[PDB]
Amino acid sequence: PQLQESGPTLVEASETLSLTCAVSGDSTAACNSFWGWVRQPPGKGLEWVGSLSHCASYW
Amino acid sequence: LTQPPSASGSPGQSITISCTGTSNNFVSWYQQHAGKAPKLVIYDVNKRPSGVPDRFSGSKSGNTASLTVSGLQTDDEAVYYCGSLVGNWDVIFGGGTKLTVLGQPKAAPSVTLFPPSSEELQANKATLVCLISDFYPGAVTVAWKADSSPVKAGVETTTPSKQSNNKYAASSYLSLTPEQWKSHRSYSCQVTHEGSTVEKTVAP
Amino acid sequence: IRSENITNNAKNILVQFNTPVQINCTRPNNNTRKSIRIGPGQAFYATG
Ligand SMILES: *[C@@H]1O[C@H](CO)[C@@H](O[C@@H]2O[C@H](CO)[C@@H](O[C@@H]3O[C@H](CO[C@H]4O[C@H](CO[C@H]5O[C@H](CO)[C@@H](O)[C@H](O)[C@@H]5O)[C@@H](O)[C@H](O[C@H]5O[C@H](CO)[C@@H](O)[C@H](O)[C@@H]5O)[C@@H]4O)[C@@H](O)[C@H](O[C@H]4O[C@H](CO)[C@@H](O)[C@H](O)[C@@H]4O[C@H]4O[C@H](CO)[C@@H](O)[C@H](O)[C@@H]4O[C@H]4O[C@H](CO)[C@@H](O)[C@H](O)[C@@H]4O)[C@@H]3O)[C@H](O)[C@H]2NC(C)=O)[C@H](O)[C@H]1NC(C)=O
Ligand SMILES: *[C@@H]1O[C@H](CO)[C@@H](O[C@@H]2O[C@H](CO)[C@@H](O[C@@H]3O[C@H](CO[C@H]4O[C@H](CO[C@H]5O[C@H](CO)[C@@H](O)[C@H](O)[C@@H]5O)[C@@H](O)[C@H](O[C@H]5O[C@H](CO)[C@@H](O)[C@H](O)[C@@H]5O)[C@@H]4O)[C@@H](O)[C@H](O[C@H]4O[C@H](CO)[C@@H](O)[C@H](O)[C@@H]4O[C@H]4O[C@H](CO)[C@@H](O)[C@H](O)[C@@H]4O)[C@@H]3O)[C@H](O)[C@H]2NC(C)=O)[C@H](O)[C@H]1NC(C)=O
Repeated sequence: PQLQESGPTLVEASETLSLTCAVSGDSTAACNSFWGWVRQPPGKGLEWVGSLSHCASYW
Repeated sequence: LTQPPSASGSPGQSITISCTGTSNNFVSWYQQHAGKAPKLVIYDVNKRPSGVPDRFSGSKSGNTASLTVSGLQTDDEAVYYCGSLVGNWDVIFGGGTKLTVLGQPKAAPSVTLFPPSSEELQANKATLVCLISDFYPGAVTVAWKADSSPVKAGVETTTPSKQSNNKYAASSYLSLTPEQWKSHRSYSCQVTHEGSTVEKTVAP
Repeated sequence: IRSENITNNAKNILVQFNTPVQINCTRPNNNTRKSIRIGPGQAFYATG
C-alpha cells in the first residue's frame, strides 16, 4: 500500500488549491477504510481536513 | 487535546507521555521523524499495529490517555502526536510531545540579541533577532518583553535544528514598527530552557 | 367491520380501513452474496 501525492507546490493567494492522491496496492471501493487528507503546517501540529466514502446506507 | 511540550530520557529508561481531553477509547498516538511522514505507533488505546515493538503501550485512565515507551533507543527520537474521535465523527489532534534520545552531555543555551540596524530603520522597519544555540534538549520556548511588560505581537519562532557539533540551535524573529522601538528604551528577550531561563536586553 | 359469526369469539374479525396507513419495513443489514459453486451446473447463494 502506497500513497502518492501530486499537484502544484506553488499556488498564489485567493486562488483555488487542487491536489490529487494516487493510491497503489488498494482499492478505494473497499469499505474497510475512509479516504481523506491531513495537513501539517511547517513546525506546527497535525490538523484534520476531512474524509469521505461512497459506501452508503439506505438514506 | 493537551500534550506536554517536551520529554527526555536516557537509553534503556522508560518514558510515559500523557494526553487529556479524551472521553472515549478511540485514542491513538503517532510518531513523526523530522523531515519525514508521521507513522501510527498505536491505535484503540493499548492495541499495537504490525511491525511495532512491544515496548510501545497505550493506556487511558479517566479523561487522561497515556503512551509508554520502554527501552529507549536512537530511532525513538521524534515528535509524538495523540489523536482521538470526538462526538459523532470529528477527530482532533494534540499539540504533540517532542521526545529526544540524543547523546550526552546537557548544556545551557547561549543567547545573542541583535537590535535593528541603522539602514533598516531608514526602510521604516524594525526587527530584533534572538539567536539561541548550544542547548540540550532540542526544544526551547522563547519569550519577548519591552521594558517590563511582555510582548505578544510580532513573534515568529521556528523549530530548532541540529548543528555540526550535535548541539541544537534556533532563532526567533520579532518584527515591529520603528515608533514603538524608539519609544521603549530597552527590549528584553527571555529564553526558557528546562525551567531555567536566559535573558538578553538591548537599548538604543 | 366484517366477521362470519360476530358474537362467536372463535371467528376472526376482518377490518377494512378508510385511509391507508404508511408502514416502513427495512433490512438494516447491508449484505453480500457468496454465490458458492456446488456443481455440476448448480450454484447456491450463501449469506456473506
Ligand atoms: C452497501 O454496501 C455496498 C458494498 O458491499 C455498497 O455498494 C457500493 O456502492 C458504491 C456507491 O454507489 C459503488 O461505487 C460506485 O461504483 C460505480 C462503478 O461500479 C462498478 O465498478 C466498481 C469498481 O470495479 C473496479 O474495482 C474492483 C475492485 O478493485 C475490481 O474488482 C474491478 O475489476 C474494477 O477494476 C465495482 O466494484 C462495481 O461492482 C459492484 O456492482 C456490481 C453490479 O454492477 C456488483 O455485482 C458488485 O458486487 C459490486 O457491488 C461495478 O462493477 C460508479 O459508477 C459509481 O459512481 C456513480 O454513482 C455514485 C452513487 O452510487 C455517485 O455518487 C457518483 O457520483 C457516480 O454518479 C455519477 O456517475 C454515473 C455514471 O458513472 C451517472 O450515472 C450518475 O448520474 C452520476 O453522473 C452525474 O454526476 C457526476 C458527478 O457526480 C457528473 O460528473 C456527471 O456528468 C453526471 O452529472 C459509484 O461510485 C460501489 O461500486 C458499490 N460496491 C462496492 C463493493 O463498494 C453500497 O453503497 C452500500 N449501501 C447500500 C445502500 O447499498
Ligand atoms: C353464531 O354464533 C352465535 C353466538 O356467537 C351462536 O348462537 C348460539 O346459538 C345456539 C343455538 O345452537 C344457542 O344455544 C341454544 O340456546 C337456546 C336458548 O337458550 C337460552 O334461553 C333459554 C330459555 O330462555 C327463556 O326462558 C327463561 C325462563 O323463563 C327466561 O328467563 C328467558 O328470559 C327466556 O325467556 C334458557 O333455558 C337457556 O339457558 C340455558 O342455556 C344456557 C346456554 O348454555 C346456559 O348458560 C344456562 O345456564 C341454561 O343452562 C338460554 O338462556 C337453547 O334452547 C338451545 O338448547 C337446545 O340445543 C341444545 C344443544 O346446544 C340441546 O341440548 C337442548 O336440548 C335444546 O334443544 C331443544 O330445542 C330444540 C329446538 O326447539 C329441539 O329441536 C330439541 O329437541 C330440544 O327440545 C341451545 O342451547 C346459544 O345460546 C347461542 N349463543 C349465545 C352466546 O347465546 C350461533 O349458533 C352461531 N351460528 C352459526 C351459524 O355459526
